[PDB]
Amino acid sequence: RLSTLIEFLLHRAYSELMVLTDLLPRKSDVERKIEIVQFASRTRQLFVRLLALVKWANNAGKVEKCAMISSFLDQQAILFVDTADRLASLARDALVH
Amino acid sequence: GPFYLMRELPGSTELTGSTNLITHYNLEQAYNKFCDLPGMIDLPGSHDLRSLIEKPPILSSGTMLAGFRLHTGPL
Amino acid sequence: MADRLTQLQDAVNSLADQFCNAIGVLQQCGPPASFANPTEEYAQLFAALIARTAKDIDVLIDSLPSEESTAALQAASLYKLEEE
Amino acid sequence: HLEEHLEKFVENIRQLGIIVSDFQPSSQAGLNQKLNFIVTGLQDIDKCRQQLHDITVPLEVFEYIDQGRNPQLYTKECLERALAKNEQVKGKIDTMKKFKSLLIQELSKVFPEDMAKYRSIR
Amino acid sequence: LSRNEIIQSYLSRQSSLLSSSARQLHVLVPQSPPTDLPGLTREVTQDDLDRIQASQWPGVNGCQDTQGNWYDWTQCISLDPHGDDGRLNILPYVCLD
Repeated sequence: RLSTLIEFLLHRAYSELMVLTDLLPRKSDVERKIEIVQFASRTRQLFVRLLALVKWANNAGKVEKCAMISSFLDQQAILFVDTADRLASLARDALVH
Repeated sequence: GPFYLMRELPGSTELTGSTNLITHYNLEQAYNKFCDLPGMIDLPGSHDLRSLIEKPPILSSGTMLAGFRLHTGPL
Repeated sequence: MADRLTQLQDAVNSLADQFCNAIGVLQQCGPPASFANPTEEYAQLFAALIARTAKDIDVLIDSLPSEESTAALQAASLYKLEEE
Repeated sequence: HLEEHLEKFVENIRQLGIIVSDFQPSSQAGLNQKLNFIVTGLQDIDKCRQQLHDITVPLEVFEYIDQGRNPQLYTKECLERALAKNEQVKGKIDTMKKFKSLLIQELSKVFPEDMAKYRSIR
Repeated sequence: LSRNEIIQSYLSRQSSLLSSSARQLHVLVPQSPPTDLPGLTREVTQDDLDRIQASQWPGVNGCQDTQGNWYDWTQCISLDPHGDDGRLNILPYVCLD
């Protein structure tokens, strides 16, 4: 899923840069430098959060195993409650009649 | 003699929830390690609105031409 | 009502109810783990109650009538009682 | 892997570009924008490399990144919830063990011969 | 169903024990191979009817006991199968009127 997010991030970055380059000659150049460094801050934040993602990409498989563990233990808890539930449905419904 | 409807109990210790599931699942050393990357990445860069828009795009999911059409003056 | 038989029926139903209550208590509530004392007290009390119910059911079973006094022994005694 | 170092060089070039365009440079500073466009092209090459890599990431990583922490904290929390569920399940099974032991003790008190034959059959 | 609490669990305890309940048990009765219509097949006689009317027959006319006390079908039996103060009270088997 990170490939799709990487492509979409690169696309949105290139498109916003295209809009900035289109307004670059249009904008007043002195304040346009300020708008350029604001856009550079935008791109730096996008890229550093992608850097955090590709850092965590080593730690992805352990979280996959943790999700497996959590699903398994939730299943066994539902087994305990289902056993108690079916015993209650025995003791209060079928034996009374 | 035998009670009514006795049967065979399952295999003595199969997979349960009473085992240590992590050490069986080879995840022990990661936990023993583990028990900001904004700060660990600000080891590389300066610091860590439109970054809210970065996170919102995260929650939502012609280079020579750009250099040629990037005409803007210095001062 | 008010028979040994209805007592035995209610005792067997109380046994089934103590089964469902014992599992639903001793699975829902427990101290977490280590790789509480009220729960241990609950377990002891539930085990004691189940044992007492079993003993009572056994005593009531001993109390009812035997597999002597078949229906013909009832019927002939009924005939003699009609004559007398 | 390589996408990390490529995007890191891209981010450092973006920082140097912001520094240079922050300055009143009389010389050519269009090289900064050209290097930014070339970094976008190399990021497209890295997007081809991400089609090669095929990483699947949950959303709570994105959200904790939005909070600005480490995602290592999310790893710690997933590990902690795994141990919490394992602790709870082992505890429930342990109380069932103690209850079975108590029940066979009390039934062996009240019904000797039957629990004797049960301990024989097991 | 969702939650059981000290007071409610103790309510369950007293209700279940009030529904349910040195030995003082009934004298044990063995198996009976002579039964009158199917087993032994006695041609209708007279000793059996006189025993069922007048004498003590512990499987037919009553429940006998340790400490000697005889109880026929219309009476209620007080016993103590446990070593406690709680007494089992077997209700009458017939309940005439």
